[PDB]
This record gives sequence, structure tokens and C-alpha cells, in this order.
Amino acid sequence: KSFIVKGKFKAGSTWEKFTKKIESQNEKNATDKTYSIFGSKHGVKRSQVQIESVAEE
Amino acid sequence: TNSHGEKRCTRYKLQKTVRERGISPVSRAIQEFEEGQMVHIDIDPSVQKGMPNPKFQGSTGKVIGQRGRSYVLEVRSGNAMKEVFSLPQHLKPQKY
Amino acid sequence: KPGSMYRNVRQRSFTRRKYMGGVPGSQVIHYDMGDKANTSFPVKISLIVEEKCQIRHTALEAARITANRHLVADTGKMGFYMKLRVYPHEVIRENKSGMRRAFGKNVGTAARVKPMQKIFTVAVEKQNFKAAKEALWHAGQKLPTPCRIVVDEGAELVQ
RNA sequence: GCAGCUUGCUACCUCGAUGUCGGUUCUUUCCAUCCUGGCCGUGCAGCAGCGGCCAAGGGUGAGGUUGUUCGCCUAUUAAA
RNA sequence: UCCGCUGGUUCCUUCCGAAACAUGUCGCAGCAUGACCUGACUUGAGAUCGUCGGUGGAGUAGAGCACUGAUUGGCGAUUCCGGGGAUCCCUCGCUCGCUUGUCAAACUCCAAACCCCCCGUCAUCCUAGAAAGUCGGAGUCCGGACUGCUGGGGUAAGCUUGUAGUCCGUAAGGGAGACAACCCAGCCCGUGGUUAAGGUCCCCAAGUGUCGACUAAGUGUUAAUACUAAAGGGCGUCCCAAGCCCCAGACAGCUGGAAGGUUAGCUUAGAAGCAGCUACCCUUCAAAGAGUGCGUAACAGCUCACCAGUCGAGGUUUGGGGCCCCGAAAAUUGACGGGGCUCAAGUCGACCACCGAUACCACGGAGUACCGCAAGGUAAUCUCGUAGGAAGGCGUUG
Ligand SMILES: [Mg+2]
Ligand SMILES: [Mg+2]
Ligand SMILES: [Mg+2]
Ligand SMILES: [Mg+2]
Ligand SMILES: [Mg+2]
Ligand SMILES: [Mg+2]
Repeated sequence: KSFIVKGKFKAGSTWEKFTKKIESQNEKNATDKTYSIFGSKHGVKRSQVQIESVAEE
Repeated sequence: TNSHGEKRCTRYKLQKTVRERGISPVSRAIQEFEEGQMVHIDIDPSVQKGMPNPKFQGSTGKVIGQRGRSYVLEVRSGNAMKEVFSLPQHLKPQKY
Repeated sequence: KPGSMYRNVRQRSFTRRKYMGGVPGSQVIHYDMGDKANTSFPVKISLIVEEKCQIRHTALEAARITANRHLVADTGKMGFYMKLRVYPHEVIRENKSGMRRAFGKNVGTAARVKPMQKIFTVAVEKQNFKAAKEALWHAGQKLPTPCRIVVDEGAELVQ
């Protein structure tokens, strides 16, 4: 269930990076959980949270 | 009050490009047109005579006839037809 | 007059000297500060703007004075090179009848800005970086817009 | 920045009429606290001051000039 | 009497349906001519509200200094036109060039996206009559609002004056608490069905719905909006990144150490580390100082900085974000629509099911437009309506 997520999101007026580890039953749900967590934490939508890789860990 | 003469608001309309000022090419003055031949109005500021009203700048008319050294055009303004006299120095053919 | 009277950008620019008349002078005397002849400061930070507005020249003068005092007090007289950038080219007019011929007359001068456009710039050594930040933070307090500080050159040195 | 308690700006309502200023009588509301209640600081020994915070329960008067509001002055008063 | 000024002007249905603008006017509460609406007739084949490609017009946004005006310092010279104090003893601003930092509505070496004329093509309309023309009848020249143009003016305004589109005027019905012009929808009558906007704890039809987080303030529970508070701060809490020290041992404490010299220079007696020059007061040992403070005429120790033994796992500096808190005071009693609501009935990112119009679908019916000798035929491309134009009918007395 462990997973690795990498990508970049638009924090304010600049681009950052992240390496969040999300627990989930599979990989598509890991991507969905990443999107939802970023929406909760930073108010962004599914257009500024570009996920480069969701490689299993 | 604003004036309403015949040359109003033509600061840039009646100007010449920087590498265009002086004597214009002379071959443009001897071009000859026939009946029903679409032409473009492009006023050359260097020539003072035979100039249509600059409101017809950039319009396309068709030749109707000749009166001396000036052709009679048929330009549409709005929904009317206006007959405009212009020497061939200000005109320019349409490339089909 | 109050500061917010002439701070928004709602109308066209009005800056041609030869057409208007009787523009009052300015107070800001020198636009370069400190060691002009030096060119070997490795750190170059600056104060930027977060929103479009108009800054009166008096506000710029006050900010310059306060930054000068702080920097000279802490860093030293030869340890920095401050340089204001925006010059006030705009002109401010105040009506003074009612709305009958309400067009105003010249009362002052202002300098328009743009978002993320640098206003001040300070160069220092490595040991006086915190003093430079401390100086630039007070100067932005007299300024009519939100302001943030960006370290342009030598970011790896300080960070 | 707040209030709308001074003067301005506008012309949205009222010209087949919404009876003006000041005073008098009587009732009520706000707090941005003059006194009364409780606290904190002081370049607060005591007495008395200076500055700030909570608090609208009660009090906030009598007279000379002036149509005056406003304002000046008089003797009291916890404060007027 | 007269008025360009105020009030009134009587039956039904059907077809179509505006302008609140320009010019002239002793013109501004009026009128004429034109645009816009309507009825009839003539003629007889094209028209362009839209797409694509091309020949042309750009001088606005943006951008920039090459002209015109401004504008910031450094450098090199104007051996001038210039101000400072007998070889003008020599200082030297204005000015001319190279480099740095800003501008322009009446600047442009540049330069879009919209937009306009014409040609070709597609597409729609059209012999049931395109374009054009002739004649009859008018209303109208107090407008207003929303979304764009950083529109112009103004401190601002539910202010004033422009412009493109669409609306109210003259627009039902559904939803917004109520709402002229905000969202869905442009409407003949009757029945059934499914949806739009918007909603689903109760008022109130349909979710005490699902997944992942945030808020502790009753903050919030308010598409747009004339109805919603700012700068500044927060070691409040939730995240990302970057440096630095680190179990052979980092931070907070437990401890003592901070001893060599000095009582530093100091005139007042005295400001002896803490008024006033200096410098690491030790060659040297963790520590040892010109050194903060309780003390302190001066000190002095107590000891600051600054390291050392000690525990025994993470610590610390900065930048960028989400929500919330302070900043935050008004007059009758009270407004998330109300009750109330806290792993929510709030906020953020997604998702599922259902409710809900006269919209869309089906059936029946009326009227209208056009055609047809009639019977009848076609209508997704017909059914809102104020000023107003036109057609057919009802009634009263003779
Ligand atoms: Mg521009
Ligand atoms: Mg009229
Ligand atoms: Mg609208
Ligand atoms: Mg309408
Ligand atoms: Mg309605
Ligand atoms: Mg009618």
C-alpha cells in the first residue's frame, strides 16, 4: 500500500516540488489522494498539481 | 469646438513611411485600367492634386470610366454607392 | 492631502511637460547612496512591489531617509551601495465652483509602478546581510503598497 | 482606517404643501467614561497627580450678557 | 379668445410591431427632415446575418528609445556660450561622447488580437418572388440598467458624460428571503413524461450521501451585486523546499569553570570591565575574560561572553503557501431568510443518486401564413407585447 509521489504544484506565484508518501490500496487511488490532499492544504485544483510519477514503494 | 473640415484626424493617415519619403516611383502613375477592373484606394501623400477624401482609404472600388487623367470609381460606404474621382497615382490593382 | 487620494491607477497617464503648466518641484535630492565607486559587493538584494499603484515623491523620500539612517548606523558608511530606481514622472492634479469645469490643476508628482518591479537595491558584504534586510524592511513600511524582499545575487552565499 | 455627530459634492423621493431656528415639558437609546465601582504602569515616600484597561447601574445642578446653538463669566459641587 | 402647459377620451378578436437618436430652429416641456414600424403596388434573379483562403487598410494593446520632449549615477572632454575670487594664478555648473537607471495622451526603428472593402468557396434565404423602385398612415427626438473598454472628468458617489453587446421600457413561467433590467427560459388550450437553473437536517419536494483533509473563531453558514472592512503583526495550527549541528552524543537542564593579571587609561577621592583612549589583560590550561547583570565612590567577589564533564534523540535558521486570531466603537429589540449547526447542517478537491418549469418529447384540439378549381396540402425553420399600422366581427336608435 506504500507509494511514492513526485511532482510540482503552484504555491502562490511560484513552482515547488514535493515527495509525499501516501498510503492507499492501489496506485490510481494514491494519485487521487495526492490531488485531494493538495486541494485541502493549499486550495489548488486538479490543474496545478502535475504529478510526475506515482511509483510504488 | 472641433472643426469638421476635409483633413481632420489624418495625422498618421496621410503620412509616408520613413524609407518612402521623397519622390514616389513614377511607374505607378502610368498604369492603365479597363472597365470593370477592381482596384484598391491607397492615397499617396506626395501628390497634392486629384486626391479623394481620405475616408475612402483602404476601400476597393471598380472602374466605371475615365475623365481626362482620372478614373471614376464606385465605392461602397455603409449601404450607399459613392462615385470617387482619383488619378491613377493613388490607385493600385487587385492581384487575383 | 491623504495618501489614498492619489494611489489607484484608474485613468490614463498625464506626463507631457510641454502641455501642462506649473508642476511643483521634488524633495528627493540624490538617487544613489553610499559607495558609488565600489563594484565588488557579492550580495545584491532588493525591495519589490506586489501591486500596481502610484507612489508620491514624499513617500519615496521618507523611505530613502529611513533606509539611509539604518544602513549607515549598522553596516557602515562605506559598506553598501543603495540606489533608488523609479523617478516620479506622473503629475497629480487636485480640483480647486462644484463640478462646473471640474478639471483640476497641478499639485504634485507621482511615480507609477508595476507588480514585481524593483524599487530599491542594496549591495553589502556577507557579514551585513541581516542588517540589509532589517534596513529594507523599515523602508517598505512608509510605502503605499505591500512589499516583499528578494535576494537577487549571491543567493547561495546567504542561503 | 472607523463614525456620520461640521461643512462640502450629487440631484434618487416630496412643489393638487411631510408647518422652519432656539428654549420648555416628557420618554428612551449609544459609549468614543466627566464623577461613583475594580485593576495595571510611573521619572508612584504620604497627600495629590500623569497615562492606560473593564464597566452605561445611578448622577451630571443654580445663575449674569446674548434670540441664539456655540461660547465667556460667577459661587457651589463627588462631577457639574 | 388663445397656450408648445395640466386632466379626460366609451365594444370584441386576429396579423405585424418601434424610437427615447443625427441635422436646422429666439431651439432646450415644442416642431420639421432623415434613421427605425406598417399597408399596397411595379419589376423579375439574385442577396449575404455566418465559415474558410487570398489580394489590401492599419498605428490601438504591448514593447522600445531610432526622431520630439523629459530622466538617474560613473567615466572622458567641451581647452568656449558659463558661476566661484594683471599671466584670468587654477577651481569649474550648463554642454558634447562611452557606459548605467527611469518615462510619454498630443513620441515611434517596431508592432498584435478584434475590425473594414473586394475575389473565390461552403452555408442559409429566394419565382409561393431576391435586390431595387413608387405611393398612403404613423408613433418617436425626458430613457434606464448589467457585462467589457485600466473609457474622459471628479477625493469619491446608487455621480456626470461616451462606446460594443444584450436587456427593462413592452417579457410571462422556474430559482435567488423579498429583488424593473441577476441565472434558466422567450408564452395558443388540455393530458402524460423527462430535464435546465438551483437544491436535498426541519420550516420545504428530494441525502442526517461517499471519499481525503482543514477550521475551534458560532469564524462561517452572502454567484454577480450600489448590500461584503484595511495596513501591520501571530514561538495559533496544517503543508512544501532549502541550508547548518547530530547517537563516537546536537538542543533544554544538572554542574561547577570563567583561577593567570589588572586595582585598564580615570583629573576630581572616585567613577579601576560597566562616564572618558585602547586593545583578545596570560607565554598557557576545557575555562580565564578589558567584561553584561544582582552588587557596583572605585571596586571586589557573585561572575558575562565563552568553552569543558553529564545525561541520550533529533535539534535549529530562512523562504513560499491554506485556514483562523488581534487590529475591530453607535445610537427602538433582531436578523446566516429562521430554527439550529462543531470528524459539521462550515471551508477546500473530487464523486454518486434523486427532486425540480409553460423548457424538450408524445397525443388530441384552436388559430394563423402560403399554395391548390375544390377536396385538401406544408409549417424544427408559425403563436410575447407598450406607442402605432392593418383585417374581420358584436351591440344601440332609425
Ligand atoms: Mg502603452
Ligand atoms: Mg413629440
Ligand atoms: Mg443583461
Ligand atoms: Mg424585450
Ligand atoms: Mg419573474
Ligand atoms: Mg395598440
